Amino acid sequence: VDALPYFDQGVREAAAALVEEETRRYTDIMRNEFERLAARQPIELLSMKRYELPECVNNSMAQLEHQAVRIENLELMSQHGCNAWKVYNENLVHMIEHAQKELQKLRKHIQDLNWQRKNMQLTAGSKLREMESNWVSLVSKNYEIERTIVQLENE
Amino acid sequence: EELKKHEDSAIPRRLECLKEDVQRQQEREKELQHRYADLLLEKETLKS
Amino acid sequence: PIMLLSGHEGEVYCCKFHPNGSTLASAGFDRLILLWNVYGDCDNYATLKGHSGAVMELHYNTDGSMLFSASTDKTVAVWDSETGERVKRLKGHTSFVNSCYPARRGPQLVCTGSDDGTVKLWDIRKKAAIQTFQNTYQVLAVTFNDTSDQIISGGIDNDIKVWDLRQNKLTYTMRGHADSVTGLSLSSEGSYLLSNAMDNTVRVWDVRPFAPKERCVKIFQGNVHNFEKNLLRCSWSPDGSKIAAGSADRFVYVWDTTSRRILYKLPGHAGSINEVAFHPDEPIIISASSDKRLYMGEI
Amino acid sequence: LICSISNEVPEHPCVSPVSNHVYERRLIEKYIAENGTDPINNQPLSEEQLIDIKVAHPIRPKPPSATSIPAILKALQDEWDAVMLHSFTLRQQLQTTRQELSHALYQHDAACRVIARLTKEVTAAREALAT
Amino acid sequence: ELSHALYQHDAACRVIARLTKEVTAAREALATL
Repeated sequence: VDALPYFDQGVREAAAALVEEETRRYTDIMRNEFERLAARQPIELLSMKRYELPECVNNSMAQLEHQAVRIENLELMSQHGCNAWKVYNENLVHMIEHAQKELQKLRKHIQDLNWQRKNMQLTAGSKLREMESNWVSLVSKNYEIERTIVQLENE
Repeated sequence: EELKKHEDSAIPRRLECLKEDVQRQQEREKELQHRYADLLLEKETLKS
Repeated sequence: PIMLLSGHEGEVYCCKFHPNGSTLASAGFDRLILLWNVYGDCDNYATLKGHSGAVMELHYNTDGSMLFSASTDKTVAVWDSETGERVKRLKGHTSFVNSCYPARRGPQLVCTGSDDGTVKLWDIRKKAAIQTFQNTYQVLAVTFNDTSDQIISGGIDNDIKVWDLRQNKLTYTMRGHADSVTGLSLSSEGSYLLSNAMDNTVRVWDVRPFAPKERCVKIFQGNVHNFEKNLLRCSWSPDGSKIAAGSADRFVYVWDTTSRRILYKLPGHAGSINEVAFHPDEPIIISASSDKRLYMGEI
Repeated sequence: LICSISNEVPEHPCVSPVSNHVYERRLIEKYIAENGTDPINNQPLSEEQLIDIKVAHPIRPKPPSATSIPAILKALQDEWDAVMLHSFTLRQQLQTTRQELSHALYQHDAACRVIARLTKEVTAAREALAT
Repeated sequence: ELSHALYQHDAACRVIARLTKEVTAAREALATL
């Protein structure tokens, strides 16, 4: 479990191979049916609205009413014009800045957690250095004791 | 977050093992200088 | 808090804790020994009396049951912390007995350094002397070795001396201090011993069955002397972590065993600090200074 | 500002009182009938428990080339293309996450065995220096 | 789960790198002694 990130400043390819060798050892309704069939077959369902070409007496009369609706649909747009567009453009700037404020709030608390970890790493890494240096000293002391004890035995 | 939970769990585990490793030798240095106190003592007896 | 204590009429030379860490003893020129409670408001309950000369060194036993106190008037005294009353007046010293040390965890036995030219060994029960190693001259500080079988002493000739209680000869003489040594204190390791000397340098030594034959280990800078030549005393921390020293510079010097760095030169005093006391339990510091009062610093 | 089910920008947003989260009414109404509980927190929730919210309404500028013709043909075609090729590609992403999960847990357990093997190795090598 | 694992994997991987070099130091030390 334990692996010190701050302290370990220093084999990855070697250890990866040894870990690799131990690994060598060890909901929708009808909608989903037609959607998966359309993607598998690679064919989009054809919409016939002969509206564009124009039986053609009807197709002709279709083009007129939609063209009149079109020319009325372009009148109410031009009346306002660019005022209705730039009013929505302002809303999009209020929406954008809110996201980047959260980017900062996350940025600060992310660096703040790492900041607390850093001190812990440096606290213990010293204590481990004390142990190991101390451990080395203890080993040396035991060797010296053994040499001295032997001398006493020799008398 | 979970990496902190994995670290802050095993930060004392990395600590408490090494404390024993210090203490195991620290226990020995007493018995080392116990015997080192002994082997100086009988040395004078052989010197006398 | 700072907690400065007062109620002493002249310099306080010696201040030390109960080895419990319960009660406080301080003493100096005023020829009596004041006691306080370390906790609460640092308040004063008792005052021991009797010593005609200046109380130059007070020393506890290792439980805290009887009190030893070296006086200028040629005498040491052991008293009952139970009562405060004299049990024994160690007389027979032919001059100023400055330093006293009760044997710890051995038979009850005392080594006293004096200005007569002898170190004296005494048993409390016999009213008689045990041994006495007349080297040549004044011995200014004395401490046992944790075997209660060597005795270390420091005087005017700068070569720290140690006698074997059984062969009674100069066992171990160590050298390297440029001027008179003024204080010895062996850490609770039973091994590392601390030496103040007014040549402005403090040293660390180690009495072992086997030592490198030249056991001058660690060296720190900072202590001062002047026209006063007051007696300067040192101590280890309960842990052997920090060395505390005083000096005639009004600065409490707190150093570390590890990095030998200057952890502190603390001001606050008015006159020379003669003795610093470490709490056997806490990070509590008590300064006895020649400004006729004490300080209770918390670190 | 969005719905917490489809990823819409709702036309009639409604908030649930057990878990403060805005959903589009049609999509939250459907969930309660399927299984009567809050989709996010899995807490008991009914249709009467919901609270409709009000806002200044949402406006979409219908494109300049907007007729019955492109809206029937080109726009509606692109919408069912974009629904089809995304969820298929999203099903492809879920399949690899489970495969890359298995390579993660195996390589993890492979490392556990190395540590356990080296924990016996190191301390006994240190012990041998002590001996 | 993928991210927490990969991070903790290479974290646990550094345990081995440390452990291997100490184990190695114990060998030449004892061998030469």
